[PDB]
Amino acid sequence: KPIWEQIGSSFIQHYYQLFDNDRTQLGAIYIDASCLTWKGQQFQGKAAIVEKLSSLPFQKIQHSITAQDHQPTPDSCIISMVVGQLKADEDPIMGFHQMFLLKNINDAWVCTNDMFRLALH
Amino acid sequence: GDKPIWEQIGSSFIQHYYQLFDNDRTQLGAIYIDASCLTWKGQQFQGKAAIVEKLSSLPFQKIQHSITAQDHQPTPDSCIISMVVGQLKADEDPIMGFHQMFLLKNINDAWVCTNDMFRLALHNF
Repeated sequence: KPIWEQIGSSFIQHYYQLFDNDRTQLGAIYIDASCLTWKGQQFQGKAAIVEKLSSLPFQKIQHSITAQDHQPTPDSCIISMVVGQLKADEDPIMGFHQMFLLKNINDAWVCTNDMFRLALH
Repeated sequence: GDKPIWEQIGSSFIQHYYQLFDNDRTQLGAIYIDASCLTWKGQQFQGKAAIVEKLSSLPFQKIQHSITAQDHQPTPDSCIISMVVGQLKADEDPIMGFHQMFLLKNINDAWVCTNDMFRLALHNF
């Protein structure tokens, strides 16, 4: 696999492992100026992003990725796009779409931009 | 002052791209540059000439997109990143869900698309 698929695939394995197990620890993949759009509502900066994701109303969540597409940009970033399915607690399975913009800051890949949408029935 | 500039540019880019896509997709070469990158259902196409040939060769005669949702953000290096969720109707095929992402960059006083990723939502049978 090309270098950008290796980085992107590891990033999304780290993100969803953290999301499904301890989502108060999700601050480690974001920077202070990160931006999150969650179902059309924009959450700006690390502190707002971590607060929003830690406060979601489910106890147990599990994601499964159906397809994951990765690309390098001209200015050294990686774009990762995921389609999947998730299950929160006892609610029915829902499809989702998520997109990540990754940037190498201080020798590590972090997420600067994050967009999430549920698929609608 | 109301709508941020990246929402303004993103939204009008989206509208222009899908107008061009649904009416004559051989005119789609104006929004890409030579360093542009397209991933169309998991297959990566590098460069303007290879992107335009792939999009001109799709086997549909009539295509219509309809946007359900469009989300736009500024990136740290001054680019605009957009995420689109919608539905498409090609010919007499069943309506399919899609997702698309566009990364825009201002080159020569014009917003061009450097990175484009498309994927169809499959029906779970």
